[PDB]
Amino acid sequence: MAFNDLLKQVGGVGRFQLIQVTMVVAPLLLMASHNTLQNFTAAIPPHHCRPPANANLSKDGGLEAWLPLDKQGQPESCLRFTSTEPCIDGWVYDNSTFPSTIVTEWNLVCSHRAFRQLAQSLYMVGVLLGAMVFGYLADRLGRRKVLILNYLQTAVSGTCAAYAPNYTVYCVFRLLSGMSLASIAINCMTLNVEWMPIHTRAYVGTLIGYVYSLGQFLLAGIAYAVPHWRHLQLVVSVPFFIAFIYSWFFIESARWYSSSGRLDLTLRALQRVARINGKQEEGAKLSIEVLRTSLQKELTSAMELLRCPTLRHLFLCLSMLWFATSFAYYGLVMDLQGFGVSMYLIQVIFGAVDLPAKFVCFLVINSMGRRPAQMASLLLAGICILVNGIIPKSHTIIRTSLAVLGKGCLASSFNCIFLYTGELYPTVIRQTGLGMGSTMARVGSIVSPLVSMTAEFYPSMPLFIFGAVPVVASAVTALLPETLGQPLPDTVQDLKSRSRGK
Amino acid sequence: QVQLVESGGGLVQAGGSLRLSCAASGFPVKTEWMEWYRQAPGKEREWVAAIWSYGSGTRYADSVKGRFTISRDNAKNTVYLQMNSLKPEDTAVYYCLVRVGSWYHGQGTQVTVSA
Repeated sequence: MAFNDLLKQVGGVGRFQLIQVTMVVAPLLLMASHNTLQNFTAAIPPHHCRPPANANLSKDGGLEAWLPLDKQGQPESCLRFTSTEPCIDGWVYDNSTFPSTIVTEWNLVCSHRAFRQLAQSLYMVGVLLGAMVFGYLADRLGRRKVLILNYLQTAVSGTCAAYAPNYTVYCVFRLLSGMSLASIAINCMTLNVEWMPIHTRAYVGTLIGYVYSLGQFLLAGIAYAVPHWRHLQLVVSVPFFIAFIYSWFFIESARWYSSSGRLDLTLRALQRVARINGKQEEGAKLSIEVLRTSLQKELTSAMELLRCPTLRHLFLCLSMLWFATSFAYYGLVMDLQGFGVSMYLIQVIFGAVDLPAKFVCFLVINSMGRRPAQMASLLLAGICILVNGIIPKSHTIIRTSLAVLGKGCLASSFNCIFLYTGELYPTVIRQTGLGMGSTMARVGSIVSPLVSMTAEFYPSMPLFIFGAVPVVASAVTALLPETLGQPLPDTVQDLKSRSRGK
Repeated sequence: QVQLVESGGGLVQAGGSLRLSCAASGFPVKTEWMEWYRQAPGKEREWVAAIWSYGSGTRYADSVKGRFTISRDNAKNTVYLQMNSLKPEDTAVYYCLVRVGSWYHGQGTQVTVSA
């Protein structure tokens, strides 16, 4: 007669739970949109040095007189002739395809090419710091309050970063936006799990995956609709303001209230749900006495994770897997410029291919196996992206399709690694294991733009790293034991016994 | 320093052939960028042909494709460029660089095609 019993006592599949789960999971479309917005608003259009006004361009026979030509025939993107000298009167950007981006507005083309990736790295370190510190603050403070502050901060950061006058302001406010966004995602999934019964957690996860895929599609569509970058960021971040406006109607998880040592608020929330769900007598059956008689068992760290040596090795393996998966995924997703096709179509097809990958991954894990699924997905994705980097830019359809299959394999690998990290870890630190896996994944997502920044030395070195890291990850995680069997570790005593079992 | 003294200027009838070259120093012809530029009287710096490191290939311009021949020479650190069936609009001073935009460039050689 635990908290789950009381949850099914008042509905459990009722209108209140559904309305809250949709009202809470809706902004994840904007989550994905803001995640990929740095990719879609930092598009680099063709550019070249602007000749000085000392000599008129009419007698120059065009702009090609004072512009050296590169390998492909376009004018040089950083350097200019003296009648050499570098770009000293700014750059000229064509607005045929991309009206305005951050690089176009702030001349982040030559000798500033690193800042375009540095802004994304700042957003990712924001995501990591936000996840950590706001998970701590949500455990210490609450869930509904953290969520509403997350909505407010996301909206404020989005607006005041789209209206950034300088670049440092933009990077700092993207840092804050990543903070808020990681916090809202983690607290969204946590609250949805906490207020739903045990039977529907898998349905909640499937819904969140569908929502992310639909958000990718929505980003593609809106970005097709809005060509600018300030206007795109406004139209992507403003709905978070109405999200904050309506998020005061949320009902916080009663499980957290019970874990906080206060039961009157839990009782109040229970009959609040009862009134919303329409069943009044069932809520009236609840009382102060019945609360402790139902949650007596419920009412009554990294260190301990790293003390045990075999646990330390398992943690190192899973951390490497998470790091490599997120690193490759965010190194591949944010390179849509070099596919030779309009970003809208490739983003749409990415969103389309996200789901069949999930289907195939589910089939192989629940029918064939888990370790073969992880191996196939990770190794094949790494090989595909590596050979995509090797294949020259002359061909476009093959590279685009290759990467369309890559992204799907990365999504399947994400599902597989989440299932692993939630499965092999003992229940003592299973949540700690999930947190550490997500933290290492965000560390990888931090590092990946830094690696991609080093594209000035070689034109395929970032892609070579993106394609080589998953291979090393598979090589070092091949030693992970199979876990298709029913036995699921609970404490730390059977971890060595499970190794003894195999 | 780097010196790019060039020679080959003269008068040749249309349809003839004479080779152009600039004597480079301090670098070989198989390591870095190298181009050829024209400027007819009243015309601008028109790019003619390009050679990259290690003989990556051959490439010309719109009015230059299928009409011009460019050949390198690793022995004397020079580029030996020949032209046959001389266009009568190609009266220009020939320039050679050491990169695609560089601090060192040739002094100049002027040829006449006449008729």
